[PDB]
Amino acid sequence: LMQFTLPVRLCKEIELFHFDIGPFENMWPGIFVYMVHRSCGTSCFELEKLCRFIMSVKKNYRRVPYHNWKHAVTVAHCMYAILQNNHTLFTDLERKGLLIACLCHDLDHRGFSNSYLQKFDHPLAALYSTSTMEQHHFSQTVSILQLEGHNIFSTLSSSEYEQVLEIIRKAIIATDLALYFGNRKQLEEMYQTGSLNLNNQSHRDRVIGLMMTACDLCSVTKLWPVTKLTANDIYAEFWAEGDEMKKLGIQPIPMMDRDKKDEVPQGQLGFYNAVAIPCYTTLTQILPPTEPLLKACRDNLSQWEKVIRGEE
Ligand SMILES: O=c1ccn(Cc2ccccc2)nc1-c1ccnn1-c1ccccc1
Ligand SMILES: [Mg+2]
Ligand SMILES: [Zn+2]
Repeated sequence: LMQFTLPVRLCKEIELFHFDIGPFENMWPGIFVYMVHRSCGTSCFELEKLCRFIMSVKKNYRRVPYHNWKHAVTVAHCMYAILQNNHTLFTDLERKGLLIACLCHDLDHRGFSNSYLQKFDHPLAALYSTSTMEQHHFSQTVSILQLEGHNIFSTLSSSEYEQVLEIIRKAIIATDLALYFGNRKQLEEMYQTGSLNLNNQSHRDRVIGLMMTACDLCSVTKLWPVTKLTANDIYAEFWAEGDEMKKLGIQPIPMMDRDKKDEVPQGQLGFYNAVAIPCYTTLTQILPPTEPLLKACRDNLSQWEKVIRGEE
């Protein structure tokens, strides 16, 4: 059978949480199939259907600075690392579902927040009043799955198919960071009181949600040079949104104001402290082998503190 193989450095480094997929766009599909074959099996998907699905998903990501095809594959790799470090915790359908959910989680992103869509009065804001872009991303995923020769789940039973699309829907919705705060609090309480039960489906859902947030935020868990350079792409989109807010006659939050570029280092600290560190802390409590994500995140926090202190 046709197993995908990577050069030695990638073969070894792809196993590590802090792996960067590199600047060679044309290797990213092969990298994803490699991860599916090792995470799921060579039999999970028909290679011809999977390759066709991947290339349709790629085509439906836009040429935006951050919310692009590279982000999709980067988020799928973090999930690969979590699944490979927690072999026995996840079902066959979950391993299939979650890598696909990650690849598809920002399909057709325009580089704008749900907030900006609401203030613009975008049609999608009327179709989906909450988790606006996330319901769109799930919609695009179902659209692509329904293209001729793109149904990678065709060999699942009716019930297994409904289950995997339900895993994907919940996983993609959970990437709405507005939903992350409450989800982590609940997981924090369930862990502390000892009521967390991975046989409770509503509990698994919450844990998959936190994994999605962790994979989505995984830029902050890279080596400093990757984290620092990704921050430029993230802020390029924030500043364009801020520009579009000013065009609507609305002063944007400082994070999106390119006039307030001086405030970015302190804004990063807040994000690490309010979002990233709590996310990887709770994830590490629930799934101990994901500790390297927390360790790498703490290292990047310390780098941003150094930027503030003029040490860079
Ligand atoms: O660096 C960042 C700064 C701010 N925010 C958003 C935010 C800040 C404060 C309170 C709430 C929300 N996110 C990031 C970040 C790091 C990695 N990914 N993302 C990200 C996530 C979703 C969308 C776009 C980017
Ligand atoms: Mg998103
Ligand atoms: Zn994302």
